[PDB]
Amino acid sequence: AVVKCKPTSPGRRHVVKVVNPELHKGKPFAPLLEKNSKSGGRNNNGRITTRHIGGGHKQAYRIVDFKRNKDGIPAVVERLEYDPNRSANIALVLYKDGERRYILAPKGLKAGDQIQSGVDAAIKPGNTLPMRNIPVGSTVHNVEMKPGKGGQLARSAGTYVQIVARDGAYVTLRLRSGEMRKVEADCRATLGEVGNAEHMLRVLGKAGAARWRGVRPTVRGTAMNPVDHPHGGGEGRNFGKHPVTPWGVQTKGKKTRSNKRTDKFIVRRRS
Amino acid sequence: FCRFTAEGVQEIDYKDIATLKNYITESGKIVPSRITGTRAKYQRQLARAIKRARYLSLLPYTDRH
Amino acid sequence: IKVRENEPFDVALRRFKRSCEKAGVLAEVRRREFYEKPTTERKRAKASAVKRHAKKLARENARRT
Amino acid sequence: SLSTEATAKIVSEFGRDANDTGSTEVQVALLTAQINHLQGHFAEHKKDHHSRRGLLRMVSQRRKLLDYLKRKDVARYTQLIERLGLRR
Amino acid sequence: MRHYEIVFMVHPDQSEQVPGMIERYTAAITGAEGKIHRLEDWGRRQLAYPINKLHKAHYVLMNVEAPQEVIDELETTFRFNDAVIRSMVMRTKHAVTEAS
Amino acid sequence: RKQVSDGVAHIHASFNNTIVTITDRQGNALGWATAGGSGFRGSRKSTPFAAQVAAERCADAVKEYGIKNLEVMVKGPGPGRESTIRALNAAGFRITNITDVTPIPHNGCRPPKKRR
RNA sequence: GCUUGAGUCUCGUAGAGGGGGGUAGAAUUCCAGGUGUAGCGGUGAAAUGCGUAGAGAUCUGGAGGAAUACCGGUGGCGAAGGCGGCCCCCUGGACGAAGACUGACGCUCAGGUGCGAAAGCGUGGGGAGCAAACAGGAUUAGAUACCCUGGUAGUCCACGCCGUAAACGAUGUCGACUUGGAGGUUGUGCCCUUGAGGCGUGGCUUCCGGAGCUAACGCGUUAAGUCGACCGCCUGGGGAGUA
RNA sequence: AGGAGGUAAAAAUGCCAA
Repeated sequence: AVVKCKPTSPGRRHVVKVVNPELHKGKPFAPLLEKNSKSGGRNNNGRITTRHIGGGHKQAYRIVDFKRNKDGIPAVVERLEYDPNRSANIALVLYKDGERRYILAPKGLKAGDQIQSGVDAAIKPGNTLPMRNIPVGSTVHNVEMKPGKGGQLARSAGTYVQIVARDGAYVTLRLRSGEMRKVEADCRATLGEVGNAEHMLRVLGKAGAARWRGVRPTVRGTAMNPVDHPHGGGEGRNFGKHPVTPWGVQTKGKKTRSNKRTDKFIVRRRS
Repeated sequence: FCRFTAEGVQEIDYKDIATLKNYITESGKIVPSRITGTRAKYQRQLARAIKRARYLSLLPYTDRH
Repeated sequence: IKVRENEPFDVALRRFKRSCEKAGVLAEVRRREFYEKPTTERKRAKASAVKRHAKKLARENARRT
Repeated sequence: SLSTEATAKIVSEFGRDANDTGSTEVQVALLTAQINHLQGHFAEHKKDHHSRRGLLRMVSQRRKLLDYLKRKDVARYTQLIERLGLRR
Repeated sequence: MRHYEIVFMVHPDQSEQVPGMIERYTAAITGAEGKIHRLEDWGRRQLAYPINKLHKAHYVLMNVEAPQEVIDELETTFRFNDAVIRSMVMRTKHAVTEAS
Repeated sequence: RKQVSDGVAHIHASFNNTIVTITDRQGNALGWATAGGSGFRGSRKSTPFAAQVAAERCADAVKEYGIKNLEVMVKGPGPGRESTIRALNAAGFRITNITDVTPIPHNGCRPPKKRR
């Protein structure tokens, strides 16, 4: 659950952390691990592309499953494991033949809960099916756009997607942004919503707690010099420049959606 | 004066609408007890049987369907 | 609501409006609810109906008309 | 509910016979059978303050009987609470 | 156990396939040792208001007794069945067979 | 100008104004008239006589379609309730039936606290 | 010791008692369109507003929230606050009949602990309608008001807090006793069910009224009658339920 | 005996003591 800490020291005052007893407290399951090179936001040319990134603490990539290709095979949740790559928490699952795999956790998932996927599976959170066997109005998560690509929608902590309507060969989904989108009706989706819903409630508390998440100090633009930013300069905190990006493009309301390839599928713009 | 199953014992049923349509009106509402002369026990028991029978579309709500 | 008076009616014959509600009811629901005056305006109206009964069998007044 | 099946085992286990549904020791064992039973009911709700008052009567009904029995029959008073595991 | 007075309307196109469903439910309860007392089929009758704009449907009456586990899974079989529309379950009120 | 036999009249007698509309059997509005467009403004717009002369301005402009028999739908109490039907029992229209579609709710969507 | 006070057990009845999870229709608003044509809306009158970019009226379809017409009644329930579509699950309390049991186990209660409308406050959702603030139009001597058009918080949900109301039958709780009458509601017995019955016996409730009491008005077997047991509080008005 | 619908634009103040 979500706990608060007592102000013994400044920096320990405003900290609130989630703590979870059912999280597995040991080593991660070794053969499902690769390394991941932290970049500092730089790319192959070696320049900073995305700013305010770099440092913190080493991590290890856990290969989670997204495709959920095991069909007609029941499986058993071993244990809920912490994952530093996601914002959710994952679960080591044991398929009946012996395979071990990582899936995202549905919120109603205890260790030992028996799931199944494919088309024969029943409506029970933890199962995945193609979305025409899923009844209209359900709550699914980890749903893919292309039929078999993976899963890209509603897979952060405590998110979900309501199935709006089944329009024959397609299906309408309302995303978490408030956007209604068409997806092909033969896409897989995992029932129920993602666990770790108290990720929203977490407040770090001190500046160094941001640092070991891997972020770097954002400098606000109006303090830099005029050669460094479109704002900035003056004699005592001036402004008056219609707030922009550091590359002189209007922010605070300026739409940058220019795709023209997915307007076949966007029913309603979010609001 | 003209009461009902208080001595004609019933457990008022929501399936037999032939007796239920007497105590509805032509517009589809439940008639007061003060006009039908039914007892207060067997009029609450029947208005329960109307809202049940409204759920199974055995009797309409008003007409506007 | 619905009236036909089937073939040779020639004129409105619309008793059906005050027969159920539809004139008197939405000149009640059209405004302020009060949540309290429905208890209050039921108090005096029920008080008047017992005063209406108070003079019914107490008609034994002479006045020599 | 504390069904007619459920209570009939309790009155046999404690009473002078099955017809002895009135004794102090029978009533306390009836209350602790029900006070423990609603502990499962008053976990998930925790905000049903209405029916919680009926439990607090069952608690206070039990408390007044033990203070009567302790004033009366001390040998059975220290028999019951170790037959039930109560009183602090 | 406890009696239950079940009705459920079904889609009129699936009245061609309705009696195989009724044997799944009646073996679910009798396999769980609960008995049945009615099996009244009201049939394809005309509705009074258009549920889902659909007119006339088929009505089933059960009046069965069962333990409370069997009805909860029974509701889910009524929940996820787009052949079935607008089901209903009522409480004990000891039952016998009459009332066509 | 497409001729039709059976039409439907919708009468909306609101408190401030009454607006009549004659449609077809399938809800396509043939023509309409109102008591604001009939010259009367405000107070005189709130009159059963203004309601009767409103359907007389709708008695024509349905003559391109030539409706002989028509249904009547009424909604809203108004002053125009039992007046516009008399604007057609003289105007030569076989009134098949009269229904009423006043939208009585079932206690939703709380009304205003209107004038003290 | 005893049973009449309290309590238990058996069979049942009635209920907006509570908590949780579903579910249905009417309606408003909105969204997409079809038809269609100049107003609509509002008011004491008007204007602001909306509408020829096609409104309003009408029809089909879809989304969303909130509330549950009729039944419904000085009807029922709860300690009070309060509680109203329907269904399930968990669950409190009251009441009735004939028996059985325990044996005064009772009443009241400072401090203490618990519940406690609405509005506020905190976090996270939700947002149809409604509407503090706020804006515009009128009104007016002025109108930072009523009225009109809008409209955010808020009302809704989950969880914490606040702890106050004309939180009022302005009436503390328990028990005993003392004329009646007309009803409501819910049991139950007997008799001819012989038909909307006949006579009882219980619980709860409304109105009238006698003795009595009261400053009067009025209370009047549910007392504000006649007494008993405890508790709370009052001591001229203001200043002040304030420092 | 029972019962339904309809019915106001704003409009202030009057010295101190007897």
